Amino acid sequence: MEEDIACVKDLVSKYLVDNERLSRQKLAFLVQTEPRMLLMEGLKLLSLCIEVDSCNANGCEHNSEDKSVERILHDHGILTPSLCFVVPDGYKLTGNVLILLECFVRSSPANFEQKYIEDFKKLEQLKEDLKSVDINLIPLIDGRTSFYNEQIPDWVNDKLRDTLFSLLKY
Ligand SMILES: [Mg+2]
Ligand SMILES: [Mg+2]
Repeated sequence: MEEDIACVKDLVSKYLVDNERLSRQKLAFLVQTEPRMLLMEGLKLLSLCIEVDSCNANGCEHNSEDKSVERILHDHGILTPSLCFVVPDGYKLTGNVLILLECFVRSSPANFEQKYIEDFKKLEQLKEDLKSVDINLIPLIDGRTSFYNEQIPDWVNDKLRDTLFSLLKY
């Protein structure tokens, strides 16, 4: 067990990052001593890895500060009307074109389909209001079927997950 905890911490500690958000999430994981907390913070780390991958792949800034769409636009210099409250995973403003990105994982096709529609509708509900201030929205929905990512190798991903779940048991 102490050996297993040392293993997953060794695996994660070697994951090199370039931003305060992923750095902070590593710290959150590496200080935990209780299995449920190690599991929760480890799984949260993998989820952030997926967001960062999705942002990189789609040319978006990662929304690491949980900005709403109003804040995203304001930070760029743009005033908004009243909007539904939406905190996307990534964004990019190029001229008057705003990309908003949401990513998720669903391993079952029916669930994938439903979640895809839910996330699409969450962003689409912004379109008309954004158009009223001459912003054209492109909603990007990056649905995945797994937690495999380009941030850590798949074998590390599996080993980390397998070992964290095994710690809940003793
Ligand atoms: Mg999010
Ligand atoms: Mg998401």
